[PDB]
Amino acid sequence: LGTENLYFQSMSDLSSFPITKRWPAQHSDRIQLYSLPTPNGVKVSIMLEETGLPYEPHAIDFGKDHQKTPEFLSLNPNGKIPAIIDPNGPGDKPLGLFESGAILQYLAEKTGQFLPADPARRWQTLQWLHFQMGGIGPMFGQLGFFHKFAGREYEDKRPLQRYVAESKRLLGVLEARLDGRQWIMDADYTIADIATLGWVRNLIGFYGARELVAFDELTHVPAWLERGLARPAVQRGLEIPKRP
Amino acid sequence: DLSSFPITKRWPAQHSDRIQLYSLPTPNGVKVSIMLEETGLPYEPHAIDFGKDHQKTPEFLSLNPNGKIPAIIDPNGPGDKPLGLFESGAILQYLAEKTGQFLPADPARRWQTLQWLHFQMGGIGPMFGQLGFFHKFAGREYEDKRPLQRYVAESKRLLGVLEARLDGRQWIMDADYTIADIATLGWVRNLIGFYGARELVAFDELTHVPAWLERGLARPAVQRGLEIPKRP
Ligand SMILES: N[C@@H](CCC(=O)N[C@@H](CS)C(=O)NCC(=O)O)C(=O)O
Ligand SMILES: N[C@@H](CCC(=O)N[C@@H](CS)C(=O)NCC(=O)O)C(=O)O
Repeated sequence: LGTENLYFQSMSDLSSFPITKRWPAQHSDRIQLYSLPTPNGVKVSIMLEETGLPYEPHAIDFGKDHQKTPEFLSLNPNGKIPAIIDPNGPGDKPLGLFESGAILQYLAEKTGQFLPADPARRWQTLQWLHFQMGGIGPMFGQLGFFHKFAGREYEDKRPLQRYVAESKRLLGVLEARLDGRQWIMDADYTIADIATLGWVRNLIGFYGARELVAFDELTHVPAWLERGLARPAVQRGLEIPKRP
Repeated sequence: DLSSFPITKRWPAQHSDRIQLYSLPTPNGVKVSIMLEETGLPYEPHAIDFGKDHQKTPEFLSLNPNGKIPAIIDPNGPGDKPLGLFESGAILQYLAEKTGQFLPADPARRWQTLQWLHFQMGGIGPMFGQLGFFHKFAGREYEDKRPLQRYVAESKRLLGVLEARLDGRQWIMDADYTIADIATLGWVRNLIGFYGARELVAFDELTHVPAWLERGLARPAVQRGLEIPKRP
């Protein structure tokens, strides 16, 4: 039975995941994070920092098309960051996950942190998560393409006007929700805030759209953003992994 | 005791002991109607007339302040109290929990199913919808087609991810039909039907996504849910 015990150990380390051939794990007993500090990547590094889970971060170099490599694609077939491998997954077996949304939900369940205990407020929290994932992320990103990236050279500005109006409309929904609340779920800081902070920060910072979306006419979203940014875990998460 | 929910002032419940669905048979609305049909849960659907801006009334906004469909109220929510929910994704997860169905048994496979859910919610829906805007709706009038070309390319790329995933699988999660399939089928149907983009995205060059769609559309609950509620 020496062979059989080696077999059971093999299913608990990470050599069965082909991504590790390109980004080797130094700490096979820690969550492997494959990411960049983009608005989507930082959701997960922030969550990991807020939970105190040990992890090992790996920058994925998009300049070299490393997200298009067979090794990266074996974990996320969509070719995007973030992705993780949790060696201590359900049933003490390693689990790979892509999609920031699935990962945030996974880490909140794993740790019993950043999701209300109350069943109704838990469901409510997931609506706001889904709101960021289907609305905020994709729409702010389209604004970015037409304002900051290659879409900015297109002469017809109606696309740009469309994503500016939708980004402002989304911010207005946040603004009514944060009127009289500390966090999206009131006194509880949750994966809904962790999903959303980076995108708002990015919109008014890197994207250079602060005036474009009339951000400084808002009251409640700016104060909420300031609250999130004062959290040490947010400050840490925002710069992990270092850019390659 | 739904009286506390102001939406019922504009869309009264004839059956306050049943889930109230506020929706339209759009690619996002059909996710929830299909789920409800697949589960067999009693519910009472209400068409929300966008032609009359009804989704921007105080009554609708009290349930979804984002002013979109679908939305539900379950009178027999957690703690035998009513729960309002918006977002098709959150509703699918809630209904899967309510019924113990359309998620895999295995916890690892459950989290994997939620990946494909989120890939749909963050990728398929928003991108296919932008293609809709520039090919089917008002954006079709813009002479310069670079925006359209962008969303055609992204939608094809998304279909390419599904095509590789479905290669040798019956459903997205292998032998398990789940909320991942329920979330995605309507968007793919709509893309090649109502949006008129079947040739634009080179759909008939694919093998696995077309086969998967046919298997989904052969299900009676999908056929029922695709047309509920009836358009106002
Ligand atoms: N939807 C995914 C990631 C989506 C996404 O677009 N991520 C970006 C960075 S913010 C990326 O990987 N971009 C690379 C590419 O599009 O090739 C999530 O929320 O986890
Ligand atoms: N992320 C949402 C999106 C819902 C959505 O965009 N719904 C459309 C129908 S496909 C709508 O209600 N539009 C209303 C409006 O644009 O005001 C979900 O999946 O539920």
